[PDB]
Amino acid sequence: ATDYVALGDSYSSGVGAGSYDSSSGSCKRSTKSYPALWAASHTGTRFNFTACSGARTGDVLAKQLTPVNSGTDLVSITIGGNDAGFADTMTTCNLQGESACLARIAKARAYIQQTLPAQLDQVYDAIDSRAPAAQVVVLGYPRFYKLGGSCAVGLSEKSRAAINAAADDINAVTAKRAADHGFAFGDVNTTFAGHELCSGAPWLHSVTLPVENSYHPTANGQSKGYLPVLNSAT
Repeated sequence: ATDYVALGDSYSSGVGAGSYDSSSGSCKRSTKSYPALWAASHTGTRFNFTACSGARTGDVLAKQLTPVNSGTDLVSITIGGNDAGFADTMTTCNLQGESACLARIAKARAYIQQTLPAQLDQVYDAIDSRAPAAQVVVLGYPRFYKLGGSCAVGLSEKSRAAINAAADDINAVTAKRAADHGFAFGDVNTTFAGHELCSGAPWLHSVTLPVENSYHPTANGQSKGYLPVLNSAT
């Protein structure tokens, strides 16, 4: 292949997919994450994996862009969820009930729609400058829930739908920002459809243990949800 930098948050590092690289520390970079799977299946990949659990756009700027340079051939990224406080939102939703959940989501969605686009530009501008020849793939987040059926979970239908809408919002904002820098956008709903929570075939962890894994892709989610989307953009 060649010089692949994989940036982003826990959906890119692979929190929830297991088999973590011990040196990544709290970044929780999984060898079963889509970037690690990509590198392991493309011969000769110089794989710079800087994605990190908990990362915001600011963390990408401060800690992750170091190996991004004129030599970079491929950049992947998921980022923006933590900026919008998704982890915090999910936690609140599963503890404080529907009203608090809906309020927290609304606040997150306001962030996504209003505040996030410029922060994405911050990151994408950096990629523009440092790695002008790199093919850049921005991957979205999956809608977390399949709606319409009975589902054995604590979040109400309303809460599920609201969280889905947040995903829809962030994916819309991100696809347009990505395209605005000439980056590819990888919509992971193309693969996660039929594999949301409540789908009967989840490729996401529900609210689970260890706590950090909740709402993140399973190993199957990384290998067949995220990775095929990266591969589709090559």
